Amino acid sequence: VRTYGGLKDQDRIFQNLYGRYPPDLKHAKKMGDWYKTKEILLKGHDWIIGEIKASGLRGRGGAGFPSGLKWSFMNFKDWDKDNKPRYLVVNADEGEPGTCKDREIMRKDPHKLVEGCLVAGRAMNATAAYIYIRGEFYQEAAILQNAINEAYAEGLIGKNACGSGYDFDVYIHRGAGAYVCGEETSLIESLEGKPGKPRLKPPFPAAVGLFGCPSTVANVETVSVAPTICRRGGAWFASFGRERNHGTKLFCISGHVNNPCTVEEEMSIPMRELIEKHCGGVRGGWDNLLAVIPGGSSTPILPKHICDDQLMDFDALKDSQSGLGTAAVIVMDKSTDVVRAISRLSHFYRHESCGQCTPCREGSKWTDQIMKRFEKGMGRPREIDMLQELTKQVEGHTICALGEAFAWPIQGLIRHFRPELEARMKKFAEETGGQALAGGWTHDSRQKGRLVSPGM
Amino acid sequence: YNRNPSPGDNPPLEYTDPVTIPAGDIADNPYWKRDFRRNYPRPSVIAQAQQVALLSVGSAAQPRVELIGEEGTKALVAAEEEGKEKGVAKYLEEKGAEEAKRVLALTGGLPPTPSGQTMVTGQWDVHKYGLAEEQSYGGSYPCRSFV
Amino acid sequence: QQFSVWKDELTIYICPTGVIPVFSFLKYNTNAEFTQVSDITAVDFPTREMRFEIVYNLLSVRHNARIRVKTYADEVTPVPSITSLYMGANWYEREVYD
Amino acid sequence: ALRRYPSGEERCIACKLCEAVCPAQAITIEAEERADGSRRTTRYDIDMTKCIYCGFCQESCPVDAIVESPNAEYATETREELLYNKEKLLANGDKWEPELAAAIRADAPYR
Amino acid sequence: AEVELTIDGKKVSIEAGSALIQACEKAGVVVPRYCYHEKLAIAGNCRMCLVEVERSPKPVASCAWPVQAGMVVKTNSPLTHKAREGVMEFLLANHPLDCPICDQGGECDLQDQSMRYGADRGRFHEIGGKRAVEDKNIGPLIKTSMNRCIHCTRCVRFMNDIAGAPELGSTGRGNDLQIGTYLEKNLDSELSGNVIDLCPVGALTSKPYAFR
Amino acid sequence: RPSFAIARSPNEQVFPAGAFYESILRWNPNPV
Amino acid sequence: DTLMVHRNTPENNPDIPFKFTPENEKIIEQILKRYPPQYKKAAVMPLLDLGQRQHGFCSISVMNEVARILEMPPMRVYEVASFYTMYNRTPVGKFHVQACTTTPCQLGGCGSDAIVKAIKEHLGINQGETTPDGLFTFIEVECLGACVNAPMVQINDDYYEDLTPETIKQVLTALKESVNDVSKAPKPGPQSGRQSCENSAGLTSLTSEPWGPEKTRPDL
Amino acid sequence: TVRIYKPAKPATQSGEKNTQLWRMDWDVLGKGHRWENPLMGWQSSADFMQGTHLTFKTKEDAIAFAEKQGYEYFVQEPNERHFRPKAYANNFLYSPGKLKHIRTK
Ligand SMILES: Cc1cc2nc3c(=O)[nH]c(=O)nc-3n(C[C@H](O)[C@H](O)[C@H](O)COP(=O)(O)O)c2cc1C
Ligand code: SF4
Ligand code: SF4
Ligand code: SF4
Ligand code: SF4
Ligand code: SF4
Ligand code: FES
Ligand code: FES
Repeated sequence: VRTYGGLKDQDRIFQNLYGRYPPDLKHAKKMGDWYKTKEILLKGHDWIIGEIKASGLRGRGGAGFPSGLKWSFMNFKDWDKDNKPRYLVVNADEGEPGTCKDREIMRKDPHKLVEGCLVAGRAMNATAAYIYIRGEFYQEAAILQNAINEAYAEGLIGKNACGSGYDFDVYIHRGAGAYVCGEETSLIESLEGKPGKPRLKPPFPAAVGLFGCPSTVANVETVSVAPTICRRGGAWFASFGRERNHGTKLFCISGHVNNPCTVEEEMSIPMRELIEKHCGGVRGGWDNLLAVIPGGSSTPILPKHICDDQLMDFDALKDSQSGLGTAAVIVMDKSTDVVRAISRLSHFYRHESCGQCTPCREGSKWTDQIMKRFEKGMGRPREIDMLQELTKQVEGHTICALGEAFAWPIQGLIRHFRPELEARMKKFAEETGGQALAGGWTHDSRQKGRLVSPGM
Repeated sequence: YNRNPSPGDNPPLEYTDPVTIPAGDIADNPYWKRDFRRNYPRPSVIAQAQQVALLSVGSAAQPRVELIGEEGTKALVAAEEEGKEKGVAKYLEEKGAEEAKRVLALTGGLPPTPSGQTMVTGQWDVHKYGLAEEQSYGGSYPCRSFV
Repeated sequence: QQFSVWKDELTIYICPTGVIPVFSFLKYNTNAEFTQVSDITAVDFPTREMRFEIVYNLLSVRHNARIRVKTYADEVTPVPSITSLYMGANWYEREVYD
Repeated sequence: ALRRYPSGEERCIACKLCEAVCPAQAITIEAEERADGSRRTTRYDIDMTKCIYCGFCQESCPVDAIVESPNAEYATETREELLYNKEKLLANGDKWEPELAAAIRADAPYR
Repeated sequence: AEVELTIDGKKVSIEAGSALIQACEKAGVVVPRYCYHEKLAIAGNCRMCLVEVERSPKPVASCAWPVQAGMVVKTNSPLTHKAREGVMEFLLANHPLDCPICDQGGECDLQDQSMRYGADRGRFHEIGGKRAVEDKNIGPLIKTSMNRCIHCTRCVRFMNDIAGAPELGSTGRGNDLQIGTYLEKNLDSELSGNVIDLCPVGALTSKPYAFR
Repeated sequence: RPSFAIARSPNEQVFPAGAFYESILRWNPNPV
Repeated sequence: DTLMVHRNTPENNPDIPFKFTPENEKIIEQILKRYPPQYKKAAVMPLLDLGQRQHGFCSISVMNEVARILEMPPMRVYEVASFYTMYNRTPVGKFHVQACTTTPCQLGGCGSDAIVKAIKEHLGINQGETTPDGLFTFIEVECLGACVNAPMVQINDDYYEDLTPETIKQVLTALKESVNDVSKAPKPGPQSGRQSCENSAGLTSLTSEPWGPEKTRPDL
Repeated sequence: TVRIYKPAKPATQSGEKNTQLWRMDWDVLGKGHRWENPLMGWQSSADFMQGTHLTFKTKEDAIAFAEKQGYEYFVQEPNERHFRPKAYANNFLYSPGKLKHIRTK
């Protein structure tokens, strides 16, 4: 049939990923940026939306939602009649552990994003774009703004974008250190001037978004690829990838490989095909692999024998009870404490929770305390089942998707490494002289005169 | 041997307060499967109107008429309407002694006997009181033993 | 007037003037051989026009069965005595009255 | 008897649970904030002629503050002597503490 | 206008544009709540009002869900039952065992709805312990036992919107989120004692009626 | 008690403004 | 030991005055015009950073000034500054060392644990305090977005990345020497050859000359 | 005199189980309701009706009982709410002009 992967250099998108050119506008025009943007703007927003519809573009923020459909949600029946401003909010906060794509997009090829704000904007016919950058990416923001100034200076963005009679302007709003501030309703509130606690939807942001105005939040990489798919065609984009997994995409290959880096590659590339061809191989050889976290901290860990013949896309990873997330492929060796790796993530999720809702503000700490115990083995194996259904109590009950973000990693670790955990409990149960009580108290706890309720 | 040691010297640490696995477990018992207090039975009430309808059109276990689709719903109120208007006494008077035989035909042509309260045989029933194999006074005293 | 069933208990709801016929049928019927009064008591419901519910509990040693009979009364509305049928009911009615 | 901690503070924090569960309404409690800000009783009366010696008051305690000692020998002359106020019930606990602690030590696993 | 809808079978007639919890009240259906108050803005933080709605993969928060012309709501389905026990288990994992010393004892919504919608026992036994937070000085009338805070936001909503006294807030993040003025200040509002009644729990009590 | 990078005088600049805030000054929506 | 309530201090008390310098308000004006005129409360985040880069940390007086510029109740500003981590509500060192200890850095290349170990033994301090001479305040942080360049430690506004126990020591020392002569300040980014994120053993892709606008659909 | 009323919901909590039934209770008198016991400080009473209350399903059921027993009765009509549609979406309505409110969740 058809084998996916190894696309040529002449079908790539982010050419300047390795810093071969300075980020100034003059070199950007050599790369095709701002080439036919005037003709693109004159064509109606329907043409832009339908083009991204045919390309099969799905959001690389993590949910993977169809992109043309999402942007078209903002074009309601009587959108013209309302006098309120319309906003394109751009998700430049990349806080997902293992992820580094957008840092490269803004620091290397900024004018691609800058035109993407207009083209995504004109699509959803917004009147202003906001770029919410991670607060740590202070150097990245300065580059991106300098790109914006030249975009205003040359007339590309402003009161008359490329002479098209369109009103669009671009502003950057840096964050201040909150991973919850990547969630789309949390991203709205933070830019509004509040703590970044997410809103609940039935109110959907395409209607009541930023300052209660119609807005769309889209990730950097999704926005940045829009201008090229317009100028090159969505059929050409849809050439790459499987039937519902089209396009190229940026992969962060970090962890236990010989040469960790980030490279863009066609969707549905097999996991095997990717790491030892674009990254020098896993350290110690393929047989010395243990597990791969495919989409970042949120997606469940994937062991050796499942990752043997696994394609890296949205559908195959979802089929494997995992996800592509942002394809922050974290790869771990056979000589590393896997359980310690996941307990450091449930510690990450404890620190990033906003605290607004009960099942996450309490649950992200409860599971973090449990994971440090399972790290030491201070428990009985029945606790493993208790931790499985604590997480099921978290999914779907929270205001935002940061609840699943800390339930999924634990569920994967129980699903594929339960022999590991029970061994550590057995090692603990050997050392102190008996199976610990549920909670981490030693077997002699009642003997030593401590509170021990019947049952733990 | 007797009351030795006292309960005051019985070792506190030896005794164990038990839990049973289903109800006392930490990991496979949602409380709402085992909340039988809130799954209590309601009292099932049948008035004279209800029994007129039950004889008129049957029961969800056994109908008198097919009651297919429409023109059966209006027959279902025909059972309910006749019940309020007339008791079981008017109903039996006017449709004749034929359906006085039918009330007994529900329990096989005899009146039903009431339910017993034992189920030691597996079915609700009277207890079969019989003389025990060996009598404790023998025949020597006016007192028999019953099993 | 009606009958209810809760678990193993069948209750019969009767008109106050039917007291003598109903208890006669439940005393002298061959399928209703309920020859003991176990208890006669009242319950008070001041939210009803007839305040008092009269509860009779009867036992059938023949059929190993129990039946409850309920009727109603008022501050001025009297109930037939059943000491014509059960000698044991005499002191119970004195209690309900008292 | 009303008991203390090893420190010497009264165990009683005036929850009033023993007052709610009393079958015979024999307990009357009035509480407020002590000078140091602690939640403590100002009144603690037990009508020894209303009490049925059920032990419910001591099953409901969350701090083992109220107990029933093994003392059965306290017939008195007047029944005014049978209105125990908080000064007598604390004096009883000070008197009976070794035996109270011993009976609690025996029965705690079953409680 | 009036939409019509079914909740546990029964048709209710509620004005369009109102929340589902308002129609559940009108339909004679008790829905557990902590954050939602009839006279305060809708907040979806507690998660105790999660109900099952036809054509919705997740449980919805009934307090924030607008009523639609034809929806079906099951409030007693097994989806709803395990939802409420899971929230009641989370709301009690870090809650202080302070019911004998709490003034809200005997009139507490956390206690009653734990008895009605929670599990009978608890599964929190961490050797690492529970959360504990320092107390806050917010004037003479209100005594604070903040360990008891369940983060409903009822008082910040009352003080900011009804009293017009925006000195109470919520500083921090995650499990370390705390209610109180960042710098100790005397809540200056002739309506401030309403926060004590609004509190579902005894984290805001009255200093005069301290333990009497 | 150890010294900290706290501004002493009211018109002292403890930390540089940096590149990002420097480029904000050059921003002007009017085309040149 | 970060606290979420205000502790009164001779260096952090409301009575100390703060005002933005006769040079900062120009930056303030440009920031304000980037939002709807009535929604100036959107600017709270930029001015808190401007306030703490002029004073040293987000003091109670700093936060209170930003409140009156934006007509906000100050408690609305306390919730922001307490929510977002980058705001420092307690005085910090000259160099605020931020070592990432999240799983990817814990496995990436050499682990971050040696990098924390190197920092600790060289700086002679534990987690979260400052050095006695008051130049380095060292804390650990969550993923900073340079995972393929693990392990990495950002200091003030720059990312010293791909660190080893030997390299992190000299990066810190020259930074200490930078207080006098700016010539000795270490260059940012990663060490050991990598420019930003490329492959460390030759470029796998992007070798041919880039394609320009020549391959564009003709209808457009 | 007795008061027939529907008990109001506690301000302290949101359960309304006790507001569902009408209560008939006796009014307190100016003397004889409570005095201090000289000996133990207990509260003594002469009011034999102080701890007695009646529950009724409807108002007319309570009135019928009061007149049947010859009580004097004052009926208090329940206070009910005024329905108003509440929408989470309003929390984020757009202000064209001055804000006049900074919503803080
Ligand atoms: C807890 C949480 C964190 C998120 N973090 C990020 C992030 O760091 N970067 C990002 O691009 N999207 C992030 N997202 C996803 C966004 O909410 C949003 O879906 C996406 O940025 C834009 O959608 P699109 O990619 O489909 O266009 C996060 C979502 C959640 C729930
Ligand atoms: S899931 Fe966690 S981060 Fe998301 S709203 Fe709830 S508490 Fe906040
Ligand atoms: S003795 Fe115990 S139950 Fe009684 S008031 Fe004191 S603490 Fe409460
Ligand atoms: S033992 Fe006496 S004082 Fe204690 S609860 Fe029983 S009756 Fe009351
Ligand atoms: S607030 Fe309620 S549940 Fe919490 S301690 Fe007080 S009485 Fe108990
Ligand atoms: S103090 Fe009380 S009212 Fe305020 S958030 Fe906490 S629990 Fe809610
Ligand atoms: S009641 Fe809707 S979430 Fe609290
Ligand atoms: S893990 Fe340290 S930068 Fe992402």
